[PDB]
Amino acid sequence: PALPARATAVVAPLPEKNYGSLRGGRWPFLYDNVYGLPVVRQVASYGEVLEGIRTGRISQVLWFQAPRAVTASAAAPPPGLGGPQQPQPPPLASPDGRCLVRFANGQVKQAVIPPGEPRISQALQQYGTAVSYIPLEP
Amino acid sequence: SIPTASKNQIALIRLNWALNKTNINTFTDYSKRNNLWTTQKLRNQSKNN
Repeated sequence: PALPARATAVVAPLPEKNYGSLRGGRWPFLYDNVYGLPVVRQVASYGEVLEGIRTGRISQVLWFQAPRAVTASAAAPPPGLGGPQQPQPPPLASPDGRCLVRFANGQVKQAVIPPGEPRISQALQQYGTAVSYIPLEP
Repeated sequence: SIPTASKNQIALIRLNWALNKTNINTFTDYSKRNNLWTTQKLRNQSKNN
């Protein structure tokens, strides 16, 4: 079993960018530090996503999630009345609106869309574009 | 889970709830629903006197 590669060099960060919707883009690599996974670096705006939904160029839209603290669930008396420990509340949708857009040509971009925006919600309900929630990482 | 003072307080609330659940709080002997059925008793107590 070969060890993973280990190279080292001097690199120059890219110039920073302002896409209007997001800012950043100085990571010069194609992969990240903790995980060895490719980084998405194309950004899709709001009107762009709306048109891509209307004209069928978009297939699946995925949101990230968040843990939803235990005190703020209503399915059992509050923890503090001393009952048995209830398992765990379901997770929320991402409050920050971080989203991944998957096209029909295989492209994958990111975007910021608030869950519950009127136009996008109506579009997703009408055109039946697949909507998913990305599970939480361990 | 929770401290002991919480358990004492919960025990006292359970005591109150239980004492209410026995359906004895509406009984007042000076009622009218009471004096409707104990009129003959007092009448015969007075005529037996």
